[PDB]
Amino acid sequence: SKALLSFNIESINEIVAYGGKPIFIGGDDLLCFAPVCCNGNNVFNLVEKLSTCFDQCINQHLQQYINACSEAQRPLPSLSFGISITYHKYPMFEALHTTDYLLEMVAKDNLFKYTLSNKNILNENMKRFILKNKLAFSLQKHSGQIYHTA
RNA sequence: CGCCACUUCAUGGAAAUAAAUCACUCACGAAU
Ligand SMILES: [Mn+2]
Repeated sequence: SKALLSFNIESINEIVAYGGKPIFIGGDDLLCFAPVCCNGNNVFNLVEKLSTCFDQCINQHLQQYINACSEAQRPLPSLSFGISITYHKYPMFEALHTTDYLLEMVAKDNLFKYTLSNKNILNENMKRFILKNKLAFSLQKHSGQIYHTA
């Protein structure tokens, strides 16, 4: 709880420093509106800074857990990011749908899990192959050309 | 001293070799 609190506060600070407007930062969840570029920093610099804030807060508060568990064998807590860049004259609802798709289906690999679970194939060995710690990024121009990558 | 001519008329080697084989810019823009 302490680590997530510190991360939330520093995330609001860093987002407003970059030039972005926070919408909801609490618990383990984040949503923000940021420019493509602002004063020599691009959006991916902001994403990297938020990721580093997450690792820094996890280090500061969960030092016992990292020092005792993750070194033997355990994945550290992680943060997954979904970024969508669109024209200003674009439907907000569809932009948020795209961001949700990128975060859940792609960045969290919930497409794998959902296709497997809808048909009831989700064995434990197949659950071992679920992937996290991903950056899902998409850009829609004024035309319709999409640049997406993970 | 006099007298006097015939013969031979291109073979062998080298017959192309190397460097560059597309480069840069624009890869959609504006209105809707
Ligand atoms: Mn959550």
